[PDB]
Amino acid sequence: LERNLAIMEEKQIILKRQQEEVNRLMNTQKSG
Amino acid sequence: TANVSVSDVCEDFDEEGKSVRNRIRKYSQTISIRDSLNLEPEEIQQQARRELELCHGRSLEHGEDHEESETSLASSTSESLIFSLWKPHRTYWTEQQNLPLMELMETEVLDILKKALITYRSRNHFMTKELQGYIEGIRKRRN
Amino acid sequence: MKLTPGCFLWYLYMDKIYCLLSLRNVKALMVYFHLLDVHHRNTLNDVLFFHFLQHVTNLNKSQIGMIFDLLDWTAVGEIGFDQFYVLICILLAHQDHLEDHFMYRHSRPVFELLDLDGEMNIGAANFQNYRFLFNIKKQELRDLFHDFDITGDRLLNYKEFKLYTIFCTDKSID
Repeated sequence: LERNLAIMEEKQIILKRQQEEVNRLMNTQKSG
Repeated sequence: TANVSVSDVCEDFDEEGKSVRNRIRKYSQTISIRDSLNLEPEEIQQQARRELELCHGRSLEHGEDHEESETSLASSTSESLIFSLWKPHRTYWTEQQNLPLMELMETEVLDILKKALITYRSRNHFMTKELQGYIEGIRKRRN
Repeated sequence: MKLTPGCFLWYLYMDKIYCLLSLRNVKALMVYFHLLDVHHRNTLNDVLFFHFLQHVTNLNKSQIGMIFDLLDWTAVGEIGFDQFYVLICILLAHQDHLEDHFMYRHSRPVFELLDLDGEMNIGAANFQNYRFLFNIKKQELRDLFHDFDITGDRLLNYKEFKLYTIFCTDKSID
């Protein structure tokens, strides 16, 4: 279970970084 | 002995439109002056580099292409390769602007090829292997 | 015909996946293949392939032999022009650091090239062969292997490989 918890946290952090990158790219697109 | 028409080596090939022919004349004059003054080869290359930069460095306001070219020339690796392309082009124009050898050289090239092909088509002998070695040697030296 | 329709489509894809398309890249590789192929069989014998890499990339002959085996999936004992063209494209100025980011992006398969077996799972030996082709510390390779191997089966499946490549690419861009 502990291993499961670690893997799901890492997956959620991957999703968080993807969302952050897309948001910054959209900001650059709009502001440019 | 380029054996390339003058009309090809100087089609004002420079991508920016500055004629090749005017650049050549400027370098020819610079070198003639510098030879009289006995400028060292390193100094000559530095001056020639600067003139290439300036030819591309004509006001950078007249099209973005000049800024990208001057910038590329500003770096050291690309500049060495760009300069070294234009230098032999300039040379080829000069020498062509100013046959038995070409016939000999073409003959030697075909003689070598016929032998290379026969060898490849033809087998576990040292001599065959030695020759294959020399052939790769000549092709690499030529390249 | 632009050196055939398929090559032109690959060139458009290469331009899309490369920041600089460059000038006559396909023609230069084709000319190199023609110089090696004096016979013009459209295939290159091992000696020609090994010599060209020694002449330009100065690669170890044993390393070139492993590269020849990976490129020669047909295993006919000869390298096809397309395989030779792909191999030069795979190196793409390998010494340059910028190429390493492009190398991580790989190609449309993005995992098939690493998986020599083709079973959809990459063996440790296949990773070691890739490490010989692309310089990476053995300890660093082990650390990357452990991070990808959540299962503990010591195999990389395609979805995990795609995610692992994406995470590294995002970190490199950052």
